[PDB]
Amino acid sequence: ATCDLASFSSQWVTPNDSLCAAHCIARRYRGGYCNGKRVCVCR
Repeated sequence: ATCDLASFSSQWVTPNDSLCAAHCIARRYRGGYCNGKRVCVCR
C-alpha cells in the first residue's frame, strides 16, 4: 500500500502493520503501516 508498495525496502523504520498498526488499533487508530512520509505514525 502507501509507502510499503511492491517489494518493500523502505530506508527507514519498517511499517510492520502486523504490530505497529495493531498498537494503533489499541488507541482507537486505524493503523500506521508507514504514513505519507515514512513514519509508522498511528492514524
